[PDB]
Amino acid sequence: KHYNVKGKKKVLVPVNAKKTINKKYFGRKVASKKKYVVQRKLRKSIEVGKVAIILTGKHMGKRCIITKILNSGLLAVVGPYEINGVPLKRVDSRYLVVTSTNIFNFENIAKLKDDFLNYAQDIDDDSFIKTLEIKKKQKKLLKFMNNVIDKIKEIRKEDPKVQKLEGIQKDIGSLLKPEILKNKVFAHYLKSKFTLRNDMVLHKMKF
Amino acid sequence: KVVFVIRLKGVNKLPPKVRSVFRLLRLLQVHNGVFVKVNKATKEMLKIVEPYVTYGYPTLSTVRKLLYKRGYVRVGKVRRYARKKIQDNADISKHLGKYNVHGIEDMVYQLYTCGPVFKKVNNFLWAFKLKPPRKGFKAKRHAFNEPRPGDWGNREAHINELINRMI
Amino acid sequence: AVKKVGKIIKKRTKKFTRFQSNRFMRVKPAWRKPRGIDCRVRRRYKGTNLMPSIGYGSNKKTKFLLPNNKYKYVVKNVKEMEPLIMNHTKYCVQIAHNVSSKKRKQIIERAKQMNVSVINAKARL
Amino acid sequence: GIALKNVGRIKKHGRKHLVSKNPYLRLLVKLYNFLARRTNANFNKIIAKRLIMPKRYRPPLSLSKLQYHMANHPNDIAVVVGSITDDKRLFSLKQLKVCALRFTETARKRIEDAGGECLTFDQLALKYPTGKKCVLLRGPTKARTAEKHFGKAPGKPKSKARPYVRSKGRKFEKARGRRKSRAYKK
RNA sequence: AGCCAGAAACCAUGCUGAUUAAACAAUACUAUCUUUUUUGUUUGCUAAUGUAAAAGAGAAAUUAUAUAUGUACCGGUACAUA
RNA sequence: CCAUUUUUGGUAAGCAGAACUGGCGAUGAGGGAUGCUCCUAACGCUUGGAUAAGGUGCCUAAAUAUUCGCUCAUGAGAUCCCAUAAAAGGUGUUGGUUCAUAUGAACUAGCCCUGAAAAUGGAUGGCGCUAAAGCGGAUUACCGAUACCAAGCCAUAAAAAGAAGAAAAAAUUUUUUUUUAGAAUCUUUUUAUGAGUAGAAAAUCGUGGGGUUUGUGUUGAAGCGAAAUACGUGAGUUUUCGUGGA
RNA sequence: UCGUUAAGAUGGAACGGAUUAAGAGAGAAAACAAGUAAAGAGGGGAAUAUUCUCUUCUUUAUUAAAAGAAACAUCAGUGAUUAAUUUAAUUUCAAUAAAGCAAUCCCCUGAAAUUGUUUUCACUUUCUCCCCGCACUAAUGUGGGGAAAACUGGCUUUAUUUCUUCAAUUAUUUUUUUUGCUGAGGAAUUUUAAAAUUAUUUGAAUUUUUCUUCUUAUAAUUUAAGUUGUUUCUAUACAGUACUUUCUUAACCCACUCGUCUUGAAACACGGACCAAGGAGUCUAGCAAAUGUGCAAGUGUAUAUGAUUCUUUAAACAUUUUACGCA
Repeated sequence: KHYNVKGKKKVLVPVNAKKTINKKYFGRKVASKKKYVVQRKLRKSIEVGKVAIILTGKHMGKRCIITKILNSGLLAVVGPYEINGVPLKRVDSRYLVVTSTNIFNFENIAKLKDDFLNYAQDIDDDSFIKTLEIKKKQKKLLKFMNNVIDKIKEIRKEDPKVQKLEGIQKDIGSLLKPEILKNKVFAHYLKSKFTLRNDMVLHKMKF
Repeated sequence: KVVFVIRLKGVNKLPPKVRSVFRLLRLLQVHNGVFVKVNKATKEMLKIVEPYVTYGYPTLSTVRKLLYKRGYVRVGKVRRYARKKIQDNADISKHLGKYNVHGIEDMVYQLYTCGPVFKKVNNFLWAFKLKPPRKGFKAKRHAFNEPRPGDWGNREAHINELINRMI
Repeated sequence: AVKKVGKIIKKRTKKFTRFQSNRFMRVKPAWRKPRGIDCRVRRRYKGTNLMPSIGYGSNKKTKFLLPNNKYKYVVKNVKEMEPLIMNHTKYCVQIAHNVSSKKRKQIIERAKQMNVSVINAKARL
Repeated sequence: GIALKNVGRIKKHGRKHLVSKNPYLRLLVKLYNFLARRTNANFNKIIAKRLIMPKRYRPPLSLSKLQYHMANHPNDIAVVVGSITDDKRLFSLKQLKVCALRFTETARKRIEDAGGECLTFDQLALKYPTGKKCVLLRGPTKARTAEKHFGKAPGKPKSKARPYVRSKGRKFEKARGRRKSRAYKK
């Protein structure tokens, strides 16, 4: 569904229900504005096959390749785990600096696009959620120190949704790795992190 | 036939005849603009205030656009005015219903052509209090027919350019 | 600056200090405008010393409200609870300073039973 | 900075509220304010204003003046926003139906005896809320004692007014400035 | 434009001060004491913390600059290079 | 009392006296280095915007901007009020113009110079500046007020307008939880407005006593000192801890 | 005012305002956790002093949640940016490759001969050639004298516009790239109604259409009809170094002795060493207007008498089982 005023054709998603605010005399009510929210409308440069720099992540400055635009309007990304160590991670649009280079214009890679697409199509936003019970399970450890950190990591790994994601991460990496690895300069470019210290005028989309 | 006259001078230190003419003109705030019907008495009134007001001929696109963005109307009673932004025809269809120029386009038409009912519509409209005039203003002193900069006095068609900046 | 908290804006930090009381020991610290006299500081010579006026006043909705979101009501006897109780949501108890400990304990306990916050109940032990 | 006279304020003059503490009169101005606002009748609006008006400046009406005024009215319902006073100077036979702010006891007794009606303002509101087929009356100001005292100088020429004078005695204010023989006259 | 000589004037020289520079150098002898590594600095006291600047804190001609620098010859000449 | 213009007396005067208007006084924010009066502009409390006067080498916020001229000064010159400089010169340079025979006259006005001396050390506000940061233009950009626009909030003014009913959430159709207004100088709502001495008004606040009411007291009052995630625009109120003993 | 201790500070003043900071202190009442099970303390109500049962505090652990702050997205209001765009208007062009026309000649622009046009000759290039100077130059040249041409340029054409172009400025318009700031409010008989837009349905239209228009009927939604959402975090706390907030120096910006009479006070005008307490528009008389209040052609019980008036009662009450003031 959409509203099409002035040719703009917005594209609408049903939004979740509102929090309630006091009425002038009796009780409280929901506000009625935008029960259909316009879609995310991401940067027009962005595409699935393109490799991008992770801006705020733990492994920030890594060059990681886009996977699925999720139904949350966030995106999934992987900087191939088996070679570069970067997981199949959820990330948001402004926190990822997309480069001009595209993976599926390399000759080997382009024949495995459908397999990548089917693995990608299966994943969604709900797979990545923290979950109150698991969140509590880590928290209840507070009441030596290194051991508890190890236990929390063990608990996250155990989770079936996390395990299912790691399976897909492994399968995508297994699918792409040999063909990427033979292309040594590209493999090195993937392994290599971002360059800028003082080298040139910052943040060009010539990159 | 019409002239848009914009005041462009403070309220301190006014000459007394000029002060009187300003009251009649209705430019009580220092960045007021208002439409005036050109006749002989109006021209002489404009002459008395001349170094303290800019003025010129307001083109039809400008007049509509200014009215759209800055249209307020007096919605109260005679000498108990209430200042309301014009966001529907129903308010002005009340006031100008007898005169049959009810609804904003008809008012715009009367402003454009110097129509059969000008005074009443003008009188019902608020005097438009305008923004400072963006890039390329300068030179508060004197008037525009000095070769040196300064928009004050008659600037004819070029009023629109100034209005576009201060919209 | 100013102190926003939720929909409660309080617009005045730094309560005013009477002019020249910094220099002279005799002049009382609590604010007085030099309204009764010519004084060349009511004449608004910039940066000399700021002075108050009505404009800083609280908004109509929040007018006397506490950050508790509840109006303060001062209590010196137990029976004064009884009309107050049906509005316990919008009002908070203050127990008066001058309350003898047996009575104070009784009032505190009763007020807690009546289910309204008492802001000085954690005092006079 | 705007150039408006009186800083753009509309400043109303005269009474802004009724300043009496009388419970009945406070109740009555509540009533007549309600009746004026809802009906939008001019009669009610006058009553509300006259009720708010200063008690001293509210007049007595003479019974002779009331009858003299009502003569061409075959409808009997007189309304008076003041006090109705009796007459001791004529027979005063013909009755009326009169609503007034206050009745002298003698006047009330005569009006009731004659077959008239002495009507409360609450009764008037109840029966005649629109004021139709009625007669609103005012007692006269008629140069009261202060009015006699004031009015652009008694000592100026070509003026008629009372100064301070204690003129019960004999040798009181009659000479220089009030006399054509001694200097000049007003 | 380019120059020159030329005064009891002017600045040094000379001479006085220089905790007027909250200035400084060299020499002589000396205070359990000095040096390297590790952990810490989350009763008046007796374990103990500070940075007006980190984040690639990277960078060796030289007179000029209405022409220079090398190199080869004898400040000069020749040949290169910016 | 001050300014412009008109103006009388007096050599003149920041002198005496006016006229018309506007200011200052009683009123300020920004500029004029600085400054009672010049310029811009008049002020509730705040946020954002865009400008004014005015600037944009550094002090000091914005251009070592652009564009065409002119200018070298052994005391250059630098913005109204504003804090000096004239007659008179100059074979210094720059434009003109009139004349005469690619040269000789004569004028002219721009700059610059001589004319141009004074008391603590001394002043374009200072440093500095001459391919200006000088003087005369023009071209843009930027910075630049509490004024102006947009928004919020406060109070005042005016205007509208008024004298009886179910909303949501938590649970697991049925239970629970939150809210559920009618004070006519009151409540809802809108729009406009906000300088201030002398001076007038209103709304408050606090102190001593009295009548009245319903409370506080020795498991500690008043008072006092230190304070308080405290309340009120404010005067102040309230409270905590410590003292204190009616 | 001064002592002790502690903390900070300290380059010819001092303190202050505006604004953050870092320290040092205080606090949990908004500044998280309803309920359930276990066992301690209370209170009630019903039933006929004690059986039943309803309730609130302490304690153990055990599931919720809500609240604010972040972050991005999405709107509406407001800006700033950098690309644009429509059909007109007004002595725009520039090339493209085939043709012509004249040779200082033409596009032009000069110079000449009552109140008209028109007619005359002046004016381009050259990396062409020659002659003299013969290297004389600022110069891969050069000064002077002549010739040459149409390469060069100009015009007339004929086609051509993505080879290269298609101006500028107005006029009416239509967008777009990044992005800054803002969110009052809360709609029990108007947050409703219409508009808009979408998917349908019916009739028209006209530039004829994938944002073409109206109205016929139907549903929804938002551009209508003033911010919402999602995910984080505080935090799985009980006050901690975090959070709140006082005090404290800092540093940036501003800030001249208050009161005073005064045209004009920071003044080389005057009063003020410091602190405490006391310390100044009142009361009576007579007059006035205003407003309240009672009565009214009257009004005011004056002096005074009376009483089961006789803690209060020194006023309160009454006016004989038709004085006086003012009107």
